[PDB]
Amino acid sequence: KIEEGKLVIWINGDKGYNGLAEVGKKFEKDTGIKVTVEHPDKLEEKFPQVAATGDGPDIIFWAHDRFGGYAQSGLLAEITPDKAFQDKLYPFTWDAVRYNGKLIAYPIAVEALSLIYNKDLLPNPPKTWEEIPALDKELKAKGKSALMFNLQEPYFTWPLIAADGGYAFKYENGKYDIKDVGVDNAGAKAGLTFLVDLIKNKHMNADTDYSIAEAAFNKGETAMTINGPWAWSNIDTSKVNYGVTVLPTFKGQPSKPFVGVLSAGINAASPNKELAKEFLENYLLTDEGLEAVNKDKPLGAVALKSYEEELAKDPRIAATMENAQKGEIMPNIPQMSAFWYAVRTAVINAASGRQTVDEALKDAQ
Amino acid sequence: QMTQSPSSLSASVGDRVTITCRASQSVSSAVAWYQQKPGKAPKLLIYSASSLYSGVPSRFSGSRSGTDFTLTISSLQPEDFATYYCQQASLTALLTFGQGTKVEIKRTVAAPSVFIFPPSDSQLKSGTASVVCLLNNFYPREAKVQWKVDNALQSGNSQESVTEQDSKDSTYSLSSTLTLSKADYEKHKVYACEVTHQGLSSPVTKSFNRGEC
Amino acid sequence: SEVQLVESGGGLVQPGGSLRLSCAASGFNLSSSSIHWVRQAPGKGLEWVASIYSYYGSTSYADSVKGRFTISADTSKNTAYLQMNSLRAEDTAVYYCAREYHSYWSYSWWPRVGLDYWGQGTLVTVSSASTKGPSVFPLAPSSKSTSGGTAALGCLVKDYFPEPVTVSWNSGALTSGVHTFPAVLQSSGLYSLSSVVTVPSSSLGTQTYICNVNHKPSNTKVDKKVEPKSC
Ligand SMILES: OC[C@H]1O[C@H](O[C@H]2[C@H](O)[C@@H](O)[C@@H](O)O[C@@H]2CO)[C@H](O)[C@@H](O)[C@@H]1O
Ligand SMILES: [Cl-]
Repeated sequence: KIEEGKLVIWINGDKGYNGLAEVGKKFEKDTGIKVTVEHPDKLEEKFPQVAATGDGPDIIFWAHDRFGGYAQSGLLAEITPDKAFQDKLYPFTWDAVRYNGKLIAYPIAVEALSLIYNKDLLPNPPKTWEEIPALDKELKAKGKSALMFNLQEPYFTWPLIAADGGYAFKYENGKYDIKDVGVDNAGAKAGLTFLVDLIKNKHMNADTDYSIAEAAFNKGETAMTINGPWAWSNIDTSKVNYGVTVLPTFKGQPSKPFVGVLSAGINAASPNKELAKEFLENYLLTDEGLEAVNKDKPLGAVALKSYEEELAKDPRIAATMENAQKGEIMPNIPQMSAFWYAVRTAVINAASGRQTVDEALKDAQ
Repeated sequence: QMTQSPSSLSASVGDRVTITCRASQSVSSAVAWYQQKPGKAPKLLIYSASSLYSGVPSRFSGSRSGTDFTLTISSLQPEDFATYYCQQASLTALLTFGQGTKVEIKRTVAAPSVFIFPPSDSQLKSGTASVVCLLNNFYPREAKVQWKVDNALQSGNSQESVTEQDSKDSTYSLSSTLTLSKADYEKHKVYACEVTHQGLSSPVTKSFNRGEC
Repeated sequence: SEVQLVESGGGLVQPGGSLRLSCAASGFNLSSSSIHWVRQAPGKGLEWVASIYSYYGSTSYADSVKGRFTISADTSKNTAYLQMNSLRAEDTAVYYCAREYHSYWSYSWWPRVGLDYWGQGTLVTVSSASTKGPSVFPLAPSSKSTSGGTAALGCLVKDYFPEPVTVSWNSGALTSGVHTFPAVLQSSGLYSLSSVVTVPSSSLGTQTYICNVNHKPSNTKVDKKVEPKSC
């Protein structure tokens, strides 16, 4: 059972949880209700396990793609914003959190990956993936490298895999065919092959994870990385002279990043649903609540209409929304966790060499 | 709001042409460009700021620089003289079109021949008097017509219309009609129309006196 | 199977009146696309009017039509509609329907792309004027016309409704140097235009110049002989 009279919130460790905790201190000042923000490891896997038994946090934050599986298992409360509140957020962000016709979470912010480059090392970042090998050969002569990003999570390699034709689930005549998966077609194979060749020719290392790529870019050792808005604040601290721009094309086509909508769901087991609604509607989803989280770690393009004038002053956000314009909003169907687990294993096995590209993607299929 | 600039631009076959729209208080990259000929529906050129619509020739391209979106024609072709519109789809699901840009044929500057016409007797027979000033075959299109009745400035009592660019000599013609009641028309004597144009070193004035000959 | 859209329902309507436009689609399923109405007032730019923009059937409108216009669709007939109520003079325009479709759309209709197919447009005129034929007046050549050069003359076609009128000279024989200007809408609700022509100044006393005016809505055919004024 979840404790009555207070709020427990889970949010991923790469987000602005200290800023979110400041919104909870404002909530505690006005109402007396303590808000506890936690960032447990693998929380998108832990939440369905503890929530199924009636435990867990009052509120869970994650990108919208996992909430359909949570909703199918009955783990989420249907939210109840009135029409006036719904008119405060962009319509397409409400579409991201609809499952079986119902609203299952509050949209917070729109996220997309961008190419992040060191202007001192690279004033003209490349427009194509194809020219990165020659750039790396040039920078390696100077003790640098061209590109490092997280190869342990398929979210970061998906824009390249999807560029030439790869897809998750086929959508046709108003519904998905969950048996028609596009992880091993010609387009996906071409993208993953290009990634493996970058590794075979030592332009990247298969072991590179989030922490390693972040450290290398923020110390000026690599000229580019691929990351989302949450990472900009640590780059600001390192004083690297960085820019945010469009992901490179592959075979002449734009990279196709999955677009995520950071969203907040209310635990169906929570006895604090009224408090949770008040916190999310009247404290977080305000100009001053989003500002407080953003000052800690940037959210991206926040879903609240009244903030768009402020977003437009941030050129990193326009770049984020240009990459989102060339991408697709993730499905939220329950099969998404199985899709991600399959792509993650295929990328890791191919990049390491234990399997060829054809063998790995055939196993993901 | 999508501020399109310039409202009109003159160019020659083979020129590189640039048109820019500036988005205000917006982060959307859903920006499309359209071409429209007289009497016809618009035709899609670019979408998503920079994607070339299928079937559109390669000389058309879109780009984004901060809040400014630009359509580029690398080598202007004879079928490319037309009007172009930018368009944004906001995150609030509203559409906005730029004001439009006329791409027209550049030619040598040419001053207008100016004529003034007094109202006919058959018109005065009914109680209203129209005074017409004609500007014939000039270039460029920008021109200023000022009506003067006994050397007094007029405002709010005239309308003008312009023809399309001529198909051979690429010039414009303008017509301005000064409308007054028969009572007010006979209260005065000198009626003049003053023309200011780049092809004229000084404003030309054409005038007549009421009911002389 | 070609994609196309066909607007109908245009016509003349009184201020305060109502009019419903139709947009019939073929070659694609309208229910999987977004449908937009866009209008263009005479001589003016494109103005977006209304949309059905989402999988769930959400609609949006421009502020100038909000509360007066309603967009809707009949999936069984593959047709969309624009119901226009409390119409005003400013709503006079060519009304276009246009579709927006992206093959990768799902339950999320993201990203927003271009309007790739438009119809030919249907014309809506809001006015309380009655059918009226024009009165044609001469624009007599100036008596101080530059000699050995060129003189200007024409006819003024005033106070007619509705559009259009057509003007010729000498029954189509005289076409060189003719400029028939676009009509202007006077504050009275009636239109007016001029049609001029330049001719040699030495031919004013030897050649005949007649302008032929045709206003089909009122069955008015005028021939007006233009000549210098006598004193
Ligand atoms: O890599 C699989 C993973 O991708 C996405 O997770 C993103 C998340 O959306 C971002 O906010 C950020 O935290 O990085 C994550 C990748 O490490 C999907 O949202 C997630 O479900 C999926 O497992
Ligand atoms: Cl003009």
